[PDB]
Amino acid sequence: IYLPIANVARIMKNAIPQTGKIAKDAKECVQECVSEFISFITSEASERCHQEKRKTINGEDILFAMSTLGFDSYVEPLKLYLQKFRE
Amino acid sequence: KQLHRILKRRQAR
Amino acid sequence: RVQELPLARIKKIMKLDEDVKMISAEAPVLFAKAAQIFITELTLRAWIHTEDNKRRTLQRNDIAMAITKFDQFDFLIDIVP
Repeated sequence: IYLPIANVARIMKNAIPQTGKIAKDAKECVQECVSEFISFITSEASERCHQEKRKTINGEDILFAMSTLGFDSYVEPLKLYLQKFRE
Repeated sequence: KQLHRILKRRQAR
Repeated sequence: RVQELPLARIKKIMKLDEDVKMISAEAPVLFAKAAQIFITELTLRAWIHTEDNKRRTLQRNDIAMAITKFDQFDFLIDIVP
């Protein structure tokens, strides 16, 4: 249900100054938030697919849901990541 | 931009 | 590396959705990179409150303050007590 805490903590630590510290419950909080982020975006994409009578959540559905919900800035880096992923 | 999806997530329950 | 995040766990979260039937191969891949972007931005915004309180330890209340202040985090409002 949650991404591994070690991975979440590593991303968090990379974001802040090298001398900063992160409390255990702050890492757990972000763990919860990023599952909610996935669920929130997925809900937008899934209702759209249901309205269009489509059975598969595609990558375009996820990207479009992100654009609709205020995460349009993610679209370009995600496309580059996925394209280098499948290259 | 998020309000209606937030609501709908509450509504689905 | 972002590729290290487990796709099976991302797919499991996605499958909790009541209207999800089938998921494309690329959807969890996109969410892995999105998770990195989201964690980084949320952490940086919470860290504003850490430093504003003259602290060097990021605390859960710093994340809650960032959630309440920023529109991109509106969807997290029910996580805040």
